[PDB]
Amino acid sequence: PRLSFLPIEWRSIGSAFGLQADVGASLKLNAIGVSASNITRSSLIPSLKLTAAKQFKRDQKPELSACWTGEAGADRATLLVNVDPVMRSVKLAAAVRTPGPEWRKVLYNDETDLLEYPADDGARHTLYVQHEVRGRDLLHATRLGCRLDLGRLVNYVVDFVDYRIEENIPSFVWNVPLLPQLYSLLVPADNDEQVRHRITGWELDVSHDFARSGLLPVVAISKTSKKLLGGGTLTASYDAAAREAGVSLSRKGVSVGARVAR
Amino acid sequence: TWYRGNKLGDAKEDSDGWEGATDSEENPMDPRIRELMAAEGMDDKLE
Amino acid sequence: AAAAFAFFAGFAFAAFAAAAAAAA
Amino acid sequence: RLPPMTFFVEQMSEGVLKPEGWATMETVAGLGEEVTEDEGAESFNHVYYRQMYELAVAGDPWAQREYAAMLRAYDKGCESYRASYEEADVDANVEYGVESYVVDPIDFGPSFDPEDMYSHRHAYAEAADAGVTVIPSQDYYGPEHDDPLNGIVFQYEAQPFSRHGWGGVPFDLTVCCEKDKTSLCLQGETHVSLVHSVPPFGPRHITQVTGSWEVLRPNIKDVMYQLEVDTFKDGLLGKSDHAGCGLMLARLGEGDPRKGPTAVGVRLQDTLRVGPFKLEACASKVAVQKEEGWGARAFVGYDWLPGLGMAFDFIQERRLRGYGANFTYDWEALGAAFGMEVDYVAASESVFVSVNAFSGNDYRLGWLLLLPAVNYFKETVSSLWA
Amino acid sequence: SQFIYSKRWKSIFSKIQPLQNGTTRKSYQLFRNVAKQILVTPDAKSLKLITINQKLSLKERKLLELRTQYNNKLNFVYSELFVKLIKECKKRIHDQTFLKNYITHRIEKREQLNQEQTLRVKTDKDLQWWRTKQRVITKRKSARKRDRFKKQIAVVNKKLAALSKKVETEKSNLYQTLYAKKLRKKISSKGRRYRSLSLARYLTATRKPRLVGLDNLTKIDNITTLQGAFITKEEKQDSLNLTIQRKQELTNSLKKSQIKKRSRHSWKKRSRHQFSRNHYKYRKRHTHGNGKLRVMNKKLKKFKATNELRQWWWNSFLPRYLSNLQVNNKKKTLIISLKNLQPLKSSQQKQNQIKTKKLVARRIKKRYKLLKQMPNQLMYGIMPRKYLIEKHNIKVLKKKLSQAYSTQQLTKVVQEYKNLIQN
Amino acid sequence: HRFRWLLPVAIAAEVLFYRRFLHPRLDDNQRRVEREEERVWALRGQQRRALGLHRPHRPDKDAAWRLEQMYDD
Amino acid sequence: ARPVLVGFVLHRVLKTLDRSRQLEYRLARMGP
Amino acid sequence: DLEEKPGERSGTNRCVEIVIEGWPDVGNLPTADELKDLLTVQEGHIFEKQDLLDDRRKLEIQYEDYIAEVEIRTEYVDGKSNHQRVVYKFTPHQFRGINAIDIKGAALMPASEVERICNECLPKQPYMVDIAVMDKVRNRIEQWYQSRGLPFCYVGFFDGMDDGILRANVTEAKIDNVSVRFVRPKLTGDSELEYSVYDEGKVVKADKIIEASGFQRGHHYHVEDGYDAMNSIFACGLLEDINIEPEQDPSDVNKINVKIRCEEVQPKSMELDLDWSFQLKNGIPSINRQSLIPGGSVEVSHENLFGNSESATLSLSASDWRNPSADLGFSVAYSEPFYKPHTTRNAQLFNTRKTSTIFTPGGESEVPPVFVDRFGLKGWTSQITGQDNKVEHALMLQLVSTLDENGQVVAKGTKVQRGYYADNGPPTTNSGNGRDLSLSYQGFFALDNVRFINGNQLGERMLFQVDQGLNPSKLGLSGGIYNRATASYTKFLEAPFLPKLTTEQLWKERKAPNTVVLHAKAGNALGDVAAYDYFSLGGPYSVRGYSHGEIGAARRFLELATEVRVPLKNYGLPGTAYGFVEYATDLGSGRELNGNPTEYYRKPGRGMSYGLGLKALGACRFEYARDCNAGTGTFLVNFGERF
Ligand SMILES: O=P(O)(O)O[C@H]1[C@H](OP(=O)(O)O)[C@@H](OP(=O)(O)O)[C@H](OP(=O)(O)O)[C@@H](OP(=O)(O)O)[C@H]1OP(=O)(O)O
Repeated sequence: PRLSFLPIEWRSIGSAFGLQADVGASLKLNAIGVSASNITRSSLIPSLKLTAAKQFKRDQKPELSACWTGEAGADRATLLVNVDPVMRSVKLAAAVRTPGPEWRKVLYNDETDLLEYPADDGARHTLYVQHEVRGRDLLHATRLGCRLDLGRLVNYVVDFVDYRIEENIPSFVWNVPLLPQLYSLLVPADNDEQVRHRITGWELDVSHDFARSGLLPVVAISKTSKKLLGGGTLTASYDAAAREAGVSLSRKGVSVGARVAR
Repeated sequence: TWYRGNKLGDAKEDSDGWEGATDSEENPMDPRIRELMAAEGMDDKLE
Repeated sequence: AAAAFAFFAGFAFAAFAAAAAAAA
Repeated sequence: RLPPMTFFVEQMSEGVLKPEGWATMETVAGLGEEVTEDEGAESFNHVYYRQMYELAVAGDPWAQREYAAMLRAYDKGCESYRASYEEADVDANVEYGVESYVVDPIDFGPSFDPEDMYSHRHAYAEAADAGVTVIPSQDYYGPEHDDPLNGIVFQYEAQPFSRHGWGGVPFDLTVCCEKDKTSLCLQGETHVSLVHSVPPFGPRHITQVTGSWEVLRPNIKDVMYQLEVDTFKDGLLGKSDHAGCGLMLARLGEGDPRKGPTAVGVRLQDTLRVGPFKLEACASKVAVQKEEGWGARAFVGYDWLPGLGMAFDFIQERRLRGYGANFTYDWEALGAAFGMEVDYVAASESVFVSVNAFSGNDYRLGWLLLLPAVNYFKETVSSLWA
Repeated sequence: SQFIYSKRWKSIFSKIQPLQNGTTRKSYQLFRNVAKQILVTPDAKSLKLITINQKLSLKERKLLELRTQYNNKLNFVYSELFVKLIKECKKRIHDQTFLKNYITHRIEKREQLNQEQTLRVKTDKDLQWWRTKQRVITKRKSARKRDRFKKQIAVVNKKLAALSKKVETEKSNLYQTLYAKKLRKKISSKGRRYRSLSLARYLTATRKPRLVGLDNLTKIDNITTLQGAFITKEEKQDSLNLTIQRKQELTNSLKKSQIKKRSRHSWKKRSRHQFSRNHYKYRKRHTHGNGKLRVMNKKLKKFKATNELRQWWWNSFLPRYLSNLQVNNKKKTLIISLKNLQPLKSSQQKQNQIKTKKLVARRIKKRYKLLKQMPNQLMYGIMPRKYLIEKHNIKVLKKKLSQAYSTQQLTKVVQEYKNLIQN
Repeated sequence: HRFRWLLPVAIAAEVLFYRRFLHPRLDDNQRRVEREEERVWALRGQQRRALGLHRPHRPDKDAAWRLEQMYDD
Repeated sequence: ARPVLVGFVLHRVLKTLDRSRQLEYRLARMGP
Repeated sequence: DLEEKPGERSGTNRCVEIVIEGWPDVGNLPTADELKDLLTVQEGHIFEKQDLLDDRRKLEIQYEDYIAEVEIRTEYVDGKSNHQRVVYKFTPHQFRGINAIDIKGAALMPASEVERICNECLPKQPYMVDIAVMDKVRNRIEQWYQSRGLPFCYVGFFDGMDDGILRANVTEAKIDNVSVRFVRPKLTGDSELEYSVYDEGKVVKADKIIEASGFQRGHHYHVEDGYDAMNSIFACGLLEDINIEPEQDPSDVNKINVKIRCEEVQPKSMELDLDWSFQLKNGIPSINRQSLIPGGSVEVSHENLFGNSESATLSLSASDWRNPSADLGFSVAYSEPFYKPHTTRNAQLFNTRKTSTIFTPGGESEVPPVFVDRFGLKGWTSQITGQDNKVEHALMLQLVSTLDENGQVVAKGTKVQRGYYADNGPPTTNSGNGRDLSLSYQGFFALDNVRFINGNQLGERMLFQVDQGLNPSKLGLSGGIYNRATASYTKFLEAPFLPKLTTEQLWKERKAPNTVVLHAKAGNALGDVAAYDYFSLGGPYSVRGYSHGEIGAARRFLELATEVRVPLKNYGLPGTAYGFVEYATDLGSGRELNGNPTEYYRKPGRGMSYGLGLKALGACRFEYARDCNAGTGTFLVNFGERF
């Protein structure tokens, strides 16, 4: 996820300068540090790349690392590009952080004589998209996840089913007994500009790269609730290929993994 | 008090050939009656 | 076949029942 | 047994068919005022008044009031018709006396037998305008010294199940009976129309049920039964497409209307304007149970040349196929109306051309034509004399 | 750049639950069907989106957005609305009498005024072109020519008797009910749907003066009495009573309504309307001319009336109803087809409406009849003229709000003023 | 042939029946119609005489039988 | 196969989206 | 009325009662109760401001003249109920007061009638103002003038209003400046017409038109005069259409100008039909005179042959041109409408083919039929005198051919019997060649004195048919000399057994009299009578229950019939129940003619039937008839009158 977005120990050091898991040992100013690769036996061994020199004032095989960072409004866009001439392989990573489509609609209050904007902003307001390129003719690893709250997605679909679809639906379907009650439960009536369903803290991350696997996505549901033990993210992961259930309890950057691989 | 100063503050802070009392045109005249009166008015125009 | 095509066209014009109330 | 499949194919692809609709009393149409004829207004009124009644069954004031106004106009109109009939009756009594009016006889054309020799039997007192209409049936070859009128044709039309002249089902029955010492020719035909929806309250969907039975005793010891069910919806694939579908089932039942050979067919019709060409096409396929027949017709009109008329017809039977093309044009010249029809049959490679000319004055055609025809006849007779 | 919805309208629509009850559902369905047929614009995303949508012009919405940025038991509702719509639809468009009044002024009056005065698709279609096409349509039955001489296929298999065909010609047919009892189906007085007035020919008829019924009564066109006047209903009944009391026998008199014999009126049958038969053989047309004009004018008027109804419903009625509910909470004539018409702008609708109002004003203020007798009677007897300052006050408020692009709040300011007038 | 000799007696005995039974009746019925038509016109003349109006212009005898052919009535 | 190729096209759309966000930052977000 | 019943009660603004005040009663306006009926607002029904507003604008135009102003108010019966009462108060337009009414200039109006007018007005009070009475007076005089039939007499103007007397001047218009024009209607298919005008032409004829119109200056116009004027002018018979229109002079109120426009007929008329059948191996067939032959008919006709409206038509159909002799067909028809006072003359050449009842299955199971085809010229005069009396004199020359289905000619008739056919029996034609050319005369005399009294016939009908074949003798026409004569007499008389009944004392009840019908017929033939002219006994007509020719053939025949008809309309059931007994005899016609047709087909020669039947709408009748000799009965249906 976001940890995977920037696993480089050198790019992480570059970010610090601009300001089972082991942090990168990087010291920078106006830089470079060492590749402190994370290791999950009795001890652990890090890697070592001599050419870790990175210089972006304008922001083995030699490398050219240029980072482009532009953030407009609620949308944030980072691009990390590395270019090795001898390898002829380029690693580019672009992430997007935008709320995306909104069910909410601008309203006019006659008494105020002014437009009331849905100024309220979803907390996530992020639709992470992950896509790295190996650098060969056909090497790419995309791990985009539905960062947008599942509740934010459900509201957009429920609003669509209500205003646009219901009118099209025929009446002979409504003739079915007990169907309208279930429909009413499924689709609540909008109150003010507020959401019909107040679901928050639930996220959906899917990992599936065409090069990595033909058809093996890892489904990861994440619950981020402050009330549970004073906060803590409980992520459940189902890897079809490894038959592994990854129950996790990560709080304040803690690393946990109840591997259930079969 | 948001005084509006009484009045004046309520608003903005070939092709085809009134003695009567009406309050507001929101109540319109029956279309059939309108067609009849127009037809007669053309006859009067002819006469 | 011409027979099959004519039968299919008849099935298509049978969409009048779908356009009206259907499966009362 | 069942007639050649060619008969059934031709009957199916008659052309674009428009079904029958409702009929309006007209007393309540304007609530007692002069009205014009519109199909939409009539249909809307039948559904509207039925809907207002339906609502007025519940306690809706505006509905109750609108229905009440219709009843007052309906009662006024009916009483006025009753009074008019009562009056016209007395006036007719004074005009003709106690003697009843006598109708005119039936013309039969020139005969060597004295003119109007039997005219007395064809003149009768006029009936009191009953529902049925009686038409005499005649034969091509009559008896040497008698009238050729055998049997009668009876036609009845109505619209039952209408509450106050609003709604109901358009109906029609036609029976021909020719009982004789040796003959029993009963031929019948019935039509019923069901209207599902109307343009203001939704689409215009209409369904027609037709049932025809033919029985002749001295020739066939069996009865031919036929049914047809058609459904037409305006604008299936367009704004005003007028497309329609239909099914036909004919059985020659032994009487046993069960055990008989059965012919089943399906038809569809569609109209479509594409560019400057307006097209009206109807196709149909019938199978007997087995013989399979295909038939379609297509009328095409061209905007730039309105006068030209183009009809195309194709029949395939199984193997065997055949089509024909007909073109028509009309004009005027020499103070006379001319019409030229050109028919081409590909199966026989024959072209027919037919011109009809009508003149109202000057006999110009006699001078400009028919001179060779007289010459050849004269030569023939003269050659015989030689 | 975005759709702006009314907060008040959205709250009212959200408050109700159309799918709560079956009767509510069916009433909701009815309105949904009728609205979709007329109210809903073809270029409208949804009925639900439009009802709430607060229709604001581009300039007005931009100004409102700029002004904002700068500063910083209702179940029955649908049923009522449905009844209101259908009742309005009857009077506004589907009224036979209203259409009849429109066609008489549209065609007959313009005629009298004229008489007293005297590969590319084709879009300039003309009446003459329509007649030329009509000639082709009248020959459709002969054109089929099925099986050569066989022609029409509508024949019983056993014999040759013809069978009724519900073909395209059925469209030019009108039938009217008159008198499972009674209400017999009959052809309408004017059978042709495309009604057309006759020419000035064959108006005169030959008459035979004859003794009718009781003696002393002679009828050439009307029954007349010995005094020389026309008979009266009471006189007719008195005459019948006298005959019932005087006449004792029947035979010794000539027979009225005597048996008819053929060859009667030979000249009349052969020569009557000879020119009419020849003219038909020349024109080769059905429904004559200008019947299509009458029908087309009816259709065009119905189209304009439906456009006006849509504008009225979505601009005047519904806001006012919702506000009260919320308080509760030269060229030749061109033949044109209907397929090639689009709704007109509101300005054009006002432009024709003012002309209609001008004609109405001419009829009320200046009736000629009234003027003719003015010196002797009813000069200009009282003549009432009523001042309308209150009507001007409502109009003056509308002008101010319209100039301020405050038309959105117009429905509220006018409602308050009207209440204040009643208060 | 006795029947052939009898044939002249027959054609005559039927001419006699025509000439002494049919033609007088035809004349009598036509006379009754003629007198009635004059009476109807006289009654119309009487009615016109009241109110002091000019008598109706009636067709000449040559025109009545010709009109009998053309009567819309 | 064809869905995977559609996914590659979707990835190009995500790159375009990113470019649009960067362009918005360059001019529209240059203001704030 | 349940819908408008007071039983409905609501908490909404529902009208409880309607009050009309200030309604003019002296005027001809519909009674206030009738006006209440016209109002949109109804008792027991809800209303809105729009209702009242529409009613005010409606009532106003409806009247306007008598009523100056309408005021509608809605007082609340009670505040809490919301139930309201609608009061309509009308201010009648009244201008000045008249105490007297006088009429002047109405010369033709009798003095007595005028006196009752002022008495009829009976003004309630000689005060305030009265405008309604003036309209009532105007209507009376005009009504009288119209009922007399003069439509050009009207009240010119009212006067004396200032003096307080309703003086009126009645204008009586008179005819002057009668004129005539001639118009020729051009013929073209344009759905519109252009008329060539020749008013100057036939100026002498126009003077004759004025003479035949009978329009005199200084005589008051009357419509009945124009109907008489139309009858006299039309008698010319040569005019397609005559239009006469009186127009009031614009300047003079007492002058009427009568305009006449007459259009003549156009006799010329030719219709030509053509056909072609071109066959091309490639492209088009090479142009040839043979390929260009139409083979089409020509129908020249003229409608004014001799100026007496004589009509003639010639039709000539050749199947193939360049060879017309093959299947040439010629027809001619001539008629003269005004040949004699009551006689119409005709001469037509026509072809008629019919079956022969002379040869029919009798004792023999099945017999092939014969079709008599007669192509002949008939010239005849028809005369209608009195009422329903017919005299027809026909002289006809016809060639009678006998055809058996496809077979061109049949020498004689045959019965299949056992084996194939049988030896020569009845000779179908005297010539023995199967064909015969005959010249003959026929006379038909019909005396009818039957009247339909309440839908039942009563009276006497006599029919007399006589035909003589004047056929010359060796090397002469083969028709033969023969005389055939038949006579029929039918009497419908009131059932003597029952009382007289009828409408004599039941004129009002319109009861139909019970009737007995007696019928007799006799027919004798002497001479060379051919088989096609043999009298055939049996059929739906004559003796019922037997098919055509079943009874047999008789040179001398006698038919007797009686029938009791009782109309069921008096009983209140539609239809007439008739019981009939019909008899027919051969009068000893055994060995009637060569071949003994009756013996050859084993026909009985004599007959008796009795039947019970019901009449229906029009002439349709359904009966059950039982033959005496056969012992069997069969239901039969037929259209027409048996007698
Ligand atoms: O636009 P077109 O293709 O020429 O069709 C029109 C159209 O009929 P359709 O909608 O069925 O195609 C007219 O009706 P509207 O569209 O105006 O409602 C109709 O006129 P009527 O409805 O009055 O019959 C007219 O037919 P016509 O000219 O005979 O009146 C007919 O044109 P076509 O006859 O050429 O198809």
